[PDB]
Amino acid sequence: LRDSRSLRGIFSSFATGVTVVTVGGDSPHAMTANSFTSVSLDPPLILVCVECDAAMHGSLLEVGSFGVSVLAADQQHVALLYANRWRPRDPTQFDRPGWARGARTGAPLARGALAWFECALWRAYDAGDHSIFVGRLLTAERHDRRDALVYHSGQFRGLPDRA
Amino acid sequence: LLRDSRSLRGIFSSFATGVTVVTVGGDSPHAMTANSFTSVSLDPPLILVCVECDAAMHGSLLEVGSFGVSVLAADQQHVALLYANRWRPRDPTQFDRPGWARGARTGAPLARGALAWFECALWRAYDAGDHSIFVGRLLTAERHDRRDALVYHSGQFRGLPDRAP
Ligand SMILES: Cc1cc2nc3c(=O)[nH]c(=O)nc-3n(C[C@H](O)[C@H](O)[C@H](O)COP(=O)(O)OP(=O)(O)OC[C@H]3O[C@@H](n4cnc5c(N)ncnc54)[C@H](O)[C@@H]3O)c2cc1C
Ligand SMILES: Cc1cc2nc3c(=O)[nH]c(=O)nc-3n(C[C@H](O)[C@H](O)[C@H](O)COP(=O)(O)OP(=O)(O)OC[C@H]3O[C@@H](n4cnc5c(N)ncnc54)[C@H](O)[C@@H]3O)c2cc1C
Repeated sequence: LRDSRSLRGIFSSFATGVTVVTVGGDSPHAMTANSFTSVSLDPPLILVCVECDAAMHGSLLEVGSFGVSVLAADQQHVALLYANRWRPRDPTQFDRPGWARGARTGAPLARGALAWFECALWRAYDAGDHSIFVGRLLTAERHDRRDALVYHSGQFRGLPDRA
Repeated sequence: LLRDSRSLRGIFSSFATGVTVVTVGGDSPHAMTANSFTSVSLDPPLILVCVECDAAMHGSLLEVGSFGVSVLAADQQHVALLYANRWRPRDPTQFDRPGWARGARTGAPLARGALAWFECALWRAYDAGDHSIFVGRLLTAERHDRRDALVYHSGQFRGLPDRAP
């Protein structure tokens, strides 16, 4: 239980979709998250868990709102990039055609995603080495159903789906 | 459209998940199906689940203060359905049947054939609208044989192929 590689392994038995959480503002940023969870319908709430030592932890608190893009299976590379701590953190990357801007927050939203969310930060709860960020939905939108990106047993997987 | 439940649930459904059964032991053992299960922290080892305020498990979790979590394999769809059924028989005797083990630390039922088992002590229960977020500190955790996983996506149950090398 004290071993990270082992415990991460047990955790990996639970399959997930994959998202990219984003902020806009002066210093736009993006990161890959699979801790995304639908929480409540009234009021409409979701949550994500972000490492305390991660840059997005501070950005979320600074900006107070965020975007979420649920990734299709052909967006594995997007998932990989924004999980990469060594990545370019340059705001120019979000001006590329692969990004849309949320109508409500201006947060980057990944084109081709299965779905988009914009949220206002409702609360941030302590949770050990992570914090639980609860967002109240401002906008939400589902796109064409197609194969979904899935993360299971530490592997990226494609989940077939069609309307 | 955010005011419409079916519309919004449809959008939420675009995010695929595995499926668990959350359980308590004690005098009135109980179980419920949950896909809001999420790994939260490694130090200390924490997980969370989101449980409806009006759901019976909401009270059981608070009353008993510890719980089990079983991650379901693809051939356990019927388990997911059963313990998602509000009309289900609620006799505690069912958790004495052979498809269940009892967690050594919590006595919570754990489903045999599951991909993984967790036992947890309730750390905190946080308000979250019509749900509460229950954060559990792990007392035990154990991974079993890798095999096809139960996945819930687009409001459908799916099998996700998986096998040890
Ligand atoms: C499928 C997948 C799902 C994921 N889900 C989540 C999730 O739900 N929640 C979550 O928090 N993460 C998650 N991650 C990991 C996350 O995507 C990466 O950690 C990402 O790079 C974090 O972005 P960041 O800018 O917010 O934090 P970063 O600044 O990139 O920090 C990431 C970690 O690396 C350390 N670090 C980074 N750069 C340095 C540096 N120069 N020097 C010293 N230390 C450094 C940090 O201390 C931190 O612990 C996931 C990754 C994958 C592949
Ligand atoms: C893949 C899947 C994933 C799921 N994930 C979650 C999750 O993460 N969190 C969660 O909370 N649920 C989740 N559910 C639903 C949950 O499993 C069911 O609601 C289950 O019945 C709850 O069990 P319970 O005894 O704890 O609550 P219950 O007592 O069964 O109540 C469940 C709901 O039904 C109502 N209800 C039941 N009986 C009555 C009654 N006599 N009179 C009036 N109202 C009644 C309650 O108002 C309540 O809203 C999921 C279901 C599925 C199929």
